[PDB]
Amino acid sequence: KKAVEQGFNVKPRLNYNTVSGVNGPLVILEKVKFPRYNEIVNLTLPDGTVRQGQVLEIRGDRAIVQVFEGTSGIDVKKTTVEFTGESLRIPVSEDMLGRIFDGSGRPIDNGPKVFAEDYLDINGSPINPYARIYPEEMISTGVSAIDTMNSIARGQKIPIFSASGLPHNEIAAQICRQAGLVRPTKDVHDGHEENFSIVFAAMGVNLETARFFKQDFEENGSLERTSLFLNLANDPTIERIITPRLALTTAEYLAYQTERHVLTILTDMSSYADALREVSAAREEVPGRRGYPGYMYTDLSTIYERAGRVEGRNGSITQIPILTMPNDDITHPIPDLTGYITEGQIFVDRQLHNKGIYPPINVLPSLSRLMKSAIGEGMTRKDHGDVSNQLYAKYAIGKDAAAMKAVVGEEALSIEDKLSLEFLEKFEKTFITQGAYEDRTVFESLDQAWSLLRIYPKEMLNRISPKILDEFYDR
Amino acid sequence: KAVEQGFNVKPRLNYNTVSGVNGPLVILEKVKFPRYNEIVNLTLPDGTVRQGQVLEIRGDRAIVQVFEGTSGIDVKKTTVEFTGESLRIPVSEDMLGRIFDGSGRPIDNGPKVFAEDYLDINGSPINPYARIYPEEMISTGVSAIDTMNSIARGQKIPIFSASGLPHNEIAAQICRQAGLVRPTKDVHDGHEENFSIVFAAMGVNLETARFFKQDFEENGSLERTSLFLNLANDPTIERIITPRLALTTAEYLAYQTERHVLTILTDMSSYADALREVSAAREEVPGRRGYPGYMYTDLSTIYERAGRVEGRNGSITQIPILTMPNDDITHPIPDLTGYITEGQIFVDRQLHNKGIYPPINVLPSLSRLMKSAIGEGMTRKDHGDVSNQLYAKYAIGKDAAAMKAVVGEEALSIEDKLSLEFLEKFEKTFITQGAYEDRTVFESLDQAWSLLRIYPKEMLNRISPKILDEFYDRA
Amino acid sequence: EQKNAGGVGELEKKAEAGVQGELAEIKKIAEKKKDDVVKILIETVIKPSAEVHINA
Amino acid sequence: GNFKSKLKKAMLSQQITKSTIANKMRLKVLSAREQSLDGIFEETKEKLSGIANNRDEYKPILQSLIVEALLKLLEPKAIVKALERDVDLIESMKDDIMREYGEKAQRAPLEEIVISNDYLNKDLVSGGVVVSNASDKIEINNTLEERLKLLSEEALPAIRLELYGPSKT
Amino acid sequence: YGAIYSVSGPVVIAENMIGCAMYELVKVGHDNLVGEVIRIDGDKATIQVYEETAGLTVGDPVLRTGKPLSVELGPGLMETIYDGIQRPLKAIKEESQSIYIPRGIDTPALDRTIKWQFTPGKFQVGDHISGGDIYGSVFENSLISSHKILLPPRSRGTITWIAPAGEYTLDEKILEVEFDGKKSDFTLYHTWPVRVPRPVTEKLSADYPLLTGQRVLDALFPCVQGGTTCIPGAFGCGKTVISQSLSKYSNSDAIIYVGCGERGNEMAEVLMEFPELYTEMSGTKEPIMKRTTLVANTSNMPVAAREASIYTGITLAEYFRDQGKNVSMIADSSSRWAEALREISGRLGEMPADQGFPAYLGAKLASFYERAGKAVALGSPDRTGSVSIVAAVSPAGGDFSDPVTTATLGITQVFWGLDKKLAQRKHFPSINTSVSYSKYTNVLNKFYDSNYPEFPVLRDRMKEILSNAEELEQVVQLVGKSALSDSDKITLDVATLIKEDFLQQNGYSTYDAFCPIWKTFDMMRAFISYHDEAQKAVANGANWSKLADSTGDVKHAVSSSKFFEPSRGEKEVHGEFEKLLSTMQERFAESTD
Repeated sequence: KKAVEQGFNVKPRLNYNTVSGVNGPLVILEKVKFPRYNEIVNLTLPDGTVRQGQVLEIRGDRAIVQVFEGTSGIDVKKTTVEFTGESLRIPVSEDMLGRIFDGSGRPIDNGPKVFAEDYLDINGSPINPYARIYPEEMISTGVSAIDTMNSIARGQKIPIFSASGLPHNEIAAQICRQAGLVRPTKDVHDGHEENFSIVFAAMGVNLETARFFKQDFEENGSLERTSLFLNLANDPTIERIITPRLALTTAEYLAYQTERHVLTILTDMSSYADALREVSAAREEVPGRRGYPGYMYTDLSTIYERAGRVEGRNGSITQIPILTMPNDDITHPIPDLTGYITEGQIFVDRQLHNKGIYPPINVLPSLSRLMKSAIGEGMTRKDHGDVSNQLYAKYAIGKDAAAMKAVVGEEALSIEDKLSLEFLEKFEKTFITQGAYEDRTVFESLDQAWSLLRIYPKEMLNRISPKILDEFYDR
Repeated sequence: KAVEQGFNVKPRLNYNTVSGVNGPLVILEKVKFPRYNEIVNLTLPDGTVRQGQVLEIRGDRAIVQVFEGTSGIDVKKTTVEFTGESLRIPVSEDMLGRIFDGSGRPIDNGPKVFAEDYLDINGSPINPYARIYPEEMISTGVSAIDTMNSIARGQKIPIFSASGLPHNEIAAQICRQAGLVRPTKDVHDGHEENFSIVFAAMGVNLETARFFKQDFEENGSLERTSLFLNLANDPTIERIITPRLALTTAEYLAYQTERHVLTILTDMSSYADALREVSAAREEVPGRRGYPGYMYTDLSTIYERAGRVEGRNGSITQIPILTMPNDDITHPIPDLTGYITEGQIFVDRQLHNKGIYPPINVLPSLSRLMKSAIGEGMTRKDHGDVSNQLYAKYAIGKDAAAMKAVVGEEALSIEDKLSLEFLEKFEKTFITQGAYEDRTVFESLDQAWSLLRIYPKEMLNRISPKILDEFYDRA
Repeated sequence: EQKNAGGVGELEKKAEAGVQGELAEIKKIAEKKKDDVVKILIETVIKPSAEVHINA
Repeated sequence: GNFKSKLKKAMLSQQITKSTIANKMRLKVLSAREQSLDGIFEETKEKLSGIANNRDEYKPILQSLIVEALLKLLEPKAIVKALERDVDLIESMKDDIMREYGEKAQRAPLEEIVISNDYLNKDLVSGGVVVSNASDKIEINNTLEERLKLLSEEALPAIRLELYGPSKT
Repeated sequence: YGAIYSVSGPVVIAENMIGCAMYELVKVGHDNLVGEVIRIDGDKATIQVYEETAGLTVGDPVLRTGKPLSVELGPGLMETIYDGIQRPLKAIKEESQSIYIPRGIDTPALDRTIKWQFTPGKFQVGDHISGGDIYGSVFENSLISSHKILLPPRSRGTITWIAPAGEYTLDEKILEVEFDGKKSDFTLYHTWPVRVPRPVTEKLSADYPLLTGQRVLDALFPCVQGGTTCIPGAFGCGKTVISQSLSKYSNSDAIIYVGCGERGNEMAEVLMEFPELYTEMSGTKEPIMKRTTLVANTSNMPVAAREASIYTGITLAEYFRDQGKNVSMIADSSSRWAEALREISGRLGEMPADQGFPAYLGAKLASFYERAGKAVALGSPDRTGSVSIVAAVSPAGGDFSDPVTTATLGITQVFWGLDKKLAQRKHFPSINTSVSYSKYTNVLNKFYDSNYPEFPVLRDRMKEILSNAEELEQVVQLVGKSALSDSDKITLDVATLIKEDFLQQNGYSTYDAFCPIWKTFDMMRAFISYHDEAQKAVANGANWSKLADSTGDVKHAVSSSKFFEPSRGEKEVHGEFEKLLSTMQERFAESTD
C-alpha cells in the first residue's frame, strides 16, 4: 500500500516580522522559535514581493536566512519572513518528462505545476556502496567521436572537459537529442522494453543559450524524454547550487523508483563551482585553494557519485558533467577534482575547433576508463574494441607524422606515415567531423571507422586481432 | 574678492583622553562631535606638538593616525587639541624657490610661508567636462622618451624603475631638458618656456635629496621649485601627505596662477609602503600583497590631480618616480599605477647592467596619449610611424635574440639577423644618451631613420608607403 | 513542402482528437472522486494537530 | 543540392512541427488534469467557507485552531486577529482556550489573549484566526483559506494516490 | 530621520535608521551627500557615501529618501555627459561656474528648462494603459527624432487625462492615470532603480550582425545586435578603434559610452572627441553626440560611483532599448568596475574569494551582462529593441588568469581577446585569432544565407588556414623552412598574407577606417581563392618558388585590395573585386602550364 497519506496534515507556518539585520545576501532574524538549519522561507518585502530564502545558520533563536534574487529592498521593520517547515524538496512524478524547469524547481514553461507523485528531498542520500553494481552496457550518444572510441557505459560518469568558448554547450544539446540505448539499434528484439530518458541540467548558461536549449529540445523530439533544468546566469546563484542537486534527485527518481535509465547532463559545472564559491564566502569561510572552498571535492562528489547502476533496481544514471576549463589547464582545481572523481574525460579541443571541426573532440587525451565494459559481442559489434584501439593508434601516428612533415619533408616519411597522414586528414574531416544534427548509430559509426581504416593493408593493422580482420576488413 | 571671511576665532577643544596608541595611530575617546578628517595637534608629555589626523570617527571615539610617529606618546599626559578643519597647507606664490619638509614645515632657513590662501590638501575633483585634453608635446630630450613615449604637457607618466637603477638621474635630466617641442616664442618672457617644478622627495635617502638639490641649483631651477623633502630618517606616516602637499601646491601654481608646473613625486613605492603601514595598523581587509584594498582610489587621488583645465593657462605635468620592488610590473604598486597613469616609462635593470643610459626599456614603456601629440603641425610628420616601426623591430630583435639563445643561429632568417643588428645599434646609439645630451625630437627622429635604414624599404612594413618614399632614401 | 504542411495540419487535428480522449478520462475520474477528495481535504483542514513542538 | 536543401528543410520543418504539436498536446493534457485538480480545490474552498458558517459546530473548530496556533507560538501572551463575526465567539472561548493551552502544553495557563481590533478581511479569509506574539512580531497564520493553501501544496501526492492510484513507480 | 555614528571613508554607519530598506538612497550630512545603505544592523545602516566623506561628523543628519539608486530617464539625456550617479557634468559647470564639482550638488539629471515638442500618441482619455505603453513622442534631435516617451514599467491603470500636443518642460503634468482610486500623476520623465533590469515582454534571439568595421571582428568573430563582447582594452587599437567605429558606423540607433574607472585625460580626450564624429555618418552629417549619452566616470571619483557607473549606463541603454532603438552600450574597462567591487567589499569587510575579488563577482557580471538581450518592449505598440554590451576588459599584467576575465569568459558570447605578440609587433588591431571566439557564428547563418551565402564557408577556411599555419609556424621557427613541402609553404605564406593584409587594419586612413561587410566578404573571397589557386597549381607540377615569382603581381593585387575606398559603394567595389578574382584565376591558369 501507499503510505503517502501522511501528507494530509496541515502545518501552520510562523511568520516573523523580526528581521533584525541584513548583510549582503543574508538576513538575520531574532526571537525565532526553533529555527531548522536548512529551511526554505518565503521572505516578504515591504511592497509585498515574495522572495524565497534558505536558512543558512542558526544560533539559539537567530537564523541567518540567505535570500535568493538579491537582497535590495529588504528593510528591518516591514519585511516579514515566513518559515516553511521543511527543507527544499522537489515535487517529483513520472510525467515531468517534457517540462523545462527553472533553477529552483518551478516549471518555467507555460505548463502547470507537476502533479507530484512524491516530494523527494533534494540532497537525497549516498548510494550504498555495497548496493552498486558495475556499469555494463553502452549508452549511445550519437556522436561518432564519443560513441566508438570514447564510449560511455550505463552508470559511468564521464565529463566533457571544454575550453572557455568551445561549442561544448552545443555538444550537450547534440547528445541530449541523440542519446539512447543501443538495444533499438540491435534490432533483435523490442528495444523499447526498458525506457530511456534524460535529465538535462544547465547551470550558469546565458539566456542566449538557455533559449537555444529550450528551442532546440522543443523543436526536435527530445523534450518528451528530457527534464530541462534551466537556470540563467543572472538567476540567483543559490539556485545555481540547487539545480544540479535538483536534476540528480529527478534522475534518482526516474532511474530507481521507476525503472527507466537516464543520461543526466550537468552543463558547465565550472559555473556551479563559481556559485559554490559565493556560498562558501557567504558563510564567512576562508577561501581554500584557488579561491574555491576547501570542501570543493566533497560537494562535487556528492553530485557525481549519485550515479551508477544498482543491484535490484533495473535503472541506471549516466552522468556527462560538462565543465569549462577555466584557463585551459588540467591543473585547475575544478577539472582536476572532476577527473579525480569521474571515470575519465572527453576533451573538446580549441585547436580542432579553430579548424572548423565539429565536434572538436580531441581523441588523443580523451579516454573512458570503463569503456571496455560497454564494448563487446553483446553490446555493439564484436570489433568495436579493436576498432577503437586501432583508430587511436593510427591517429597518434598521424599526429606525430604530421609534426614530422615539416622536419624531414613529406617524401622522407615511411609509407606507414604517408598512409597515416591520409588517414588523419580523412579522419578529422569525415569521422570526427559530424553534422550538428547528424545522428550516427554506433553500428553506422563503426562502419565509417572501417571504411576509414581500410586505407591500410591488413598487415599494417597490427592492433586489430586477425580473427576480426579476416571477417571485417573486406565487405 | 576679499577673503575677510577668515577673521573669526574658533576656540579649539583640547582633550586629555587618549584611550590608547598602537603602531602609528593613537586612539582617542570621549570626543565631542569628532570630524572625520580634521587634523589634531596632540602634544606629547615633553611639550612637543605632533600633528595627527583623524582617521575614522565612531561615536565618541576617533582613531587618529599620528604623523611624526607615535614614539614617546602616552596616556596620562598627552593632550589632543582638535583643529576643526581638515589639513590645509598655507599656500602662496612665494613658496617657489625654497625647500619644505614633508609635512609642510619649511626646513629652509626662511620663515613660514606668508600664505594668501589655505587650500585643502585633498583638493577637489576637477569636473571632467571642464578638463581639456593635453596635446602640447614637451620635448623631454631623452630620445628614448620623446620619440617613442612622448610626454605631453598635462600627461601623467611615472618612471617605473627597479631599486638601484638611476631613475633619479633620468628625472633630473627630464627637469633639465623639459620644454615644448613648438614653444610659444624664443624669448624667456612671453613664451614662459620654464616649467616651475614642484618636487616631492618622499622616503628617499639623503643622497638623493642632495643630488636633486644640487642638480636644481646647477640648472638654476631652484629659484622656481618647491622641494617637499621627506627623507628616510624623516617619519613614516608623514609620507601619506607629502604627495598631497606637493600636488595641492602644484594645483595652486598651475590652475590658480596660470603657471606651468612639472610635479615629480619621487619614490612613490614608499608612499604605498606608508599607506600599507597605516592600513595594516587599522586592521583593514588587505589587498593583493597586504596593501590596503582602497589603494586604487588613494593612489588615483594622488595621480589624477594632473592635466590642463579649460579657461586656465596652467597645466600640471607629473612624473611620479616609482621604485617598483623586486622588478616585476605586476607588483600591486606599479600594477595599480599602470591603471591610473596614462603610460609609464619603464627603467629596466638588465639594460642598465649592460651600461646603457638611460636604461629605458621601450616595449614595456608606454604613453597612452602619445598618439595625439605627434604628426603634422606638432613635431615631425613621420613621428607616429617611426615610433611604431622602432617598437616593432625592437620586439622582433628581442625575439630573435631569445631564439638565438634557445636555437642556433641557423634557424634565424635574414630578417632575424637584421633585427639583431638593429637591436644592437638601437640599444647602443639611440637609447644610449649622455646625461646632458638633450636630443631634440627632430635629431632623435633623424637618428631613428639612420637606424631603420638598415632594413630594405620593402621590410619596413609598419611605415606607411608615403612616409617611406618621402623619408627613407633622403639619407 | 505542401504535403508536409498538410500533414502538419492533419497532425494537429489528430493530436487534438487523441488528447480529447485523455481529457475526457481525466474529467470522468475527477467527477467520480471529487466528492471524496473534497471531503478528505475539508476534514484535514478543519481538524487541527494541537501539539507543542518537540523540544517543548 | 537544389532539391536537397529545400527537401531537408521540408523534412526538418515537418519534424519540428510534429514535435511542437506533440509537446503542446502533452502540456494540454497535463494542464487539463491540473485544472481539474484546481476545480476540486475550489469546491473544497467553497465547502470550507460553508462549514465555517454553521457556528454550532464551527465553535469547536475555531477553539481548536486557536489552541493549535497558541501552542505553536508557545508564548505566554498572544494577540489573535479574527473577522468581525467571530469576535464574540473568541471572547466567549477565551477562558476555555487559556485552560486548554494550559493543558495541551505543560506550560502555565495563558496569561492574557487579546483579540485585535484590526479584523481580518472578511472578503478573503473564510474563517479561522491569525495569532501573534505579544509584540505582534512573530505571528502565525491559521486562517482556513491559508490552511487550505498550505494543504494544497503539502498534500498533492496524497491527492494523486487517491484519485489515480500507483502508475509505474 | 537619522544621525551619523561612524565614518571610515565612503563607509558611513548611520544610526536611528530603523525602517530603511537595503540599497536605499539616503542623503548624508548637512551638505546632503548622496549615499546608499549596504548593510542594516538594527538601528544602524552602513552607508557608502558616493562622495568625498571628509568633513562628516557624528550627529550629522542622514535623511532617508526611500528610493533605490535611481536614474532619471526621459528626454534630454540623449546628448548629455553624465557622472556615475547621473549628474549632468555640463550643467554642474554652468550652474557652479568653478571647474570643481561641489560636494553634494543637486542639479537635476535632465535639463528642466528645455521645452520639448510633444505629440499625444495613441492612448486617449478613459483608455486603459499598462507599463511601457508609448503615450507620446518628443522631437529630441534631428537624429533621435521621435523619442517615444513611454509609461514607467511598473505603473498601470486607466487614463483620466492626457495633455494635448505642444511644448512641455520636464516636470509638466503630461498624463494622469488612475489605478484603484489613487490616480498617479505622470510627467515627461520617470526614474528607475539602476540595480534592477528594465522589464521586457520577451527576449528574442539576437540574429542581425553588429557591423563593427574591423575586418577580423566582422569576419572571424562576428558580433550581433543584442549580443555581448569583450574588446581587449589595449591602448592604440582594439578598444580605441572599435569604440569610434561602433559609434559612427554600426547603425546603432543610440549609444551609451560608460567609462568606469577611465583615466581622467582619456575622458578629456573622449569629451573633445565625440562632438567631432559626424565626419562620415549617414543621413546629412549630424554629430553623433546627438545620438550618444556618455557616462563619464574618472578613476579618482569615489569608489561607489565607479561601481554604479555601468549600472547607470546599462539602465540608460535599456531605456533606449524599450523604444525599439538598437542601442549599443560600450562599457569601457569593466575590469575597473570589478576593481571597484573588490575594494568596496574590502571596505565592507566581507571575505574575498579570488585574488581579493569578492565571491559574487561572477554573479555581478552576469547580472550586468544578461541585460543585453534583443527584446520586445514591454507594452503596446509592440516594438523590437536591442542593447548590445561591449565591455572592454583591461587585461592588467596577466593574460587571462585575472579573475575578472575568467568570470567574464563564462558569460560573453563574443570574446575578442588581446594578442600580446601582435601588439609588440604593432599589428593593429591586435586581437588574438586563436583564443578569441564568437558563439554567434551559427545564429548569424540565417543572415548570411540571405545576403552573403559563402561567408561562413570562407570564414571556416580562413580559420583553418590560420590554425594550420600557426601549427606549422610553431615548428618552422624551431627547425627552419627548408624542409617544408610546397603545400606547407603555401599555407604559411597565405597565412602571412592574411595576417598582414586582411586581419591587419589601420582604422585611421580614409580607406579601411570602416571596412563594410561586403568589402570584407569580397576580400575573404579573394584571399581564400588565392590560396585555393596556389594549392591547386602546386597539386599539379608547378613548384611554388617559381610560381610565387611569376604571380607576384597577383599577390600584390590581392594584398592591395584592402586599399579599395569603401565610399565608392558596393556596386563598383564588387566589380573591382570580380575583376581582381577573374584576373587572378586567369593568371594562375596561365602560370600553371
